[PDB]
Amino acid sequence: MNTVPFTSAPIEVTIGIDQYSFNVKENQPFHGIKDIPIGHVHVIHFQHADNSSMRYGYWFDCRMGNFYIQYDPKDGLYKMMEERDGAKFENIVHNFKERQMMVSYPKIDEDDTWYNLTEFVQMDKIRKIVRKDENQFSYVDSSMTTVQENELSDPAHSLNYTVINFKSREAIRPGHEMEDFLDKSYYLNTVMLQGIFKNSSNYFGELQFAFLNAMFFGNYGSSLQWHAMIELICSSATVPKHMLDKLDEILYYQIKTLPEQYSDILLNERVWNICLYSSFQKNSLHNTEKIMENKYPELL
Amino acid sequence: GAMNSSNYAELFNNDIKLFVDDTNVYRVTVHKTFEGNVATKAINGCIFTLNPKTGHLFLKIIHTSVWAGQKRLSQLAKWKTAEEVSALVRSLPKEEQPKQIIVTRKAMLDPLEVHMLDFPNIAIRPTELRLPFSAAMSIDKLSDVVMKATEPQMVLFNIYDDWLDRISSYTAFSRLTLLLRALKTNEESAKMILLSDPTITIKSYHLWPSFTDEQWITIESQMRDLILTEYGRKYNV
Repeated sequence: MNTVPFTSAPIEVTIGIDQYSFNVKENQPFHGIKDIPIGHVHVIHFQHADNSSMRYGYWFDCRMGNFYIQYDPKDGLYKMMEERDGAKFENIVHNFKERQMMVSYPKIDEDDTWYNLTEFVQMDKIRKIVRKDENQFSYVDSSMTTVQENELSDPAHSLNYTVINFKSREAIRPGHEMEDFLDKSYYLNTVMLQGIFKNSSNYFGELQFAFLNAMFFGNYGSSLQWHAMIELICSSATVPKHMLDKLDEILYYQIKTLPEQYSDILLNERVWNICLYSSFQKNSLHNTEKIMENKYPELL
Repeated sequence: GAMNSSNYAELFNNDIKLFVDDTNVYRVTVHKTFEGNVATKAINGCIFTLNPKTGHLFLKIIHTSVWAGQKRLSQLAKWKTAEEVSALVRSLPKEEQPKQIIVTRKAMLDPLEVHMLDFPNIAIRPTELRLPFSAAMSIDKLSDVVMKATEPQMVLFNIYDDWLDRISSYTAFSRLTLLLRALKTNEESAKMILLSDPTITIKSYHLWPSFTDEQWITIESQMRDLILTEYGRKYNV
């Protein structure tokens, strides 16, 4: 069970840790988050009370180093940093714990929600989508654009999601125009799975990461990527049986976790109606179709 | 974006463009079977690909053999149209290739865009105009070459005959659209108007009769009268 200490909390802020969130008051004696489960990526995220604009946050994995948060009054945000001195860090955490200045990661023993949302998500893949190689952790915010959004403008601050475009030479073999457009199995299985992702686990990891950036930061380009990766599977007549069964589980937990009040902006009517009711896989996502019909029958 | 009444002069500028109409590609007669079910029998069709500035018509005849053993023919028809338009563009010298292709029906947009991925600088556009190119098979000489075809064939016409010697492209297109709108609304009456006087003939190398400038005004007037009558009936107004 690992710890992310905070130097201080000089500005009033809502702090998220995965699917949980806590309000901290200006200059409240808050010194961090303890009992963070080992074995998963985590995201620690922030929304300032005085500017509900720019949700921002940090993806990290406590197995990769000792990380803490410190407010920067110049750049006006909570920053993640690595402490390289193991003994200084252990001594900081033990003191803050002794003074009970830390909130406990509030996991219910029964509750597999975070595992279910991050099953395929790996820190090493996050660090290739979010390029800042001198840090072991990854910054994301509401405003960062994707490589695909930038093609259609600062490359260093981009989300380098895999570009998916149904009307592209990559998607459409010369001589198989109609076949490849109406059945994307070639594009899914040869170009994306065998070619780029290497396996379905890396594909699911990117899909799950795109969803979590859409949900936690309202990142519009992440939402586009999540829907494109769903639509590429649902629009393929030929998908391995294990991939369809896993996709149904992935999407079920994503729809279950989504705030009820955000379904209007985070869910694309066209993609979901097409995926559940028209596509090749219309009958392959039983769990997802049932939660969508009971939670968001308006969208459909 | 979409071609409409606001950007109509763009048709007659010096940027090569083609209209593509796919409404006569897949043609059927619906009939009863011996068992009293319904079946279709395909007949020969055509892609209507027209340069509105020059009058050059690329009539690609679609022989019924292309449908043999295929499913979802109304869907395939859009993709076959896009395949043949793409083949036509690649067959043209670079300086003759269009800068824009305008499809008369929005369902042609995705099929043509995917077939033309190799031509990213050719714009594929819809139109808000309701163009009467479905009536192309009311032109006797175009109907005759489609129905007689025994294999896939491309036939080149000038749909304006020699009109551009006397009138602008704008006026030639307006005359063509009026003739086709008349033929589409009341084919029998339109064809009566065009041939009633036996002294005015169709040259062997033409589609329409050899009207003088004065006779075209009379004809055009008779076509407008035909269209308004039919309209009063359609709507009871």
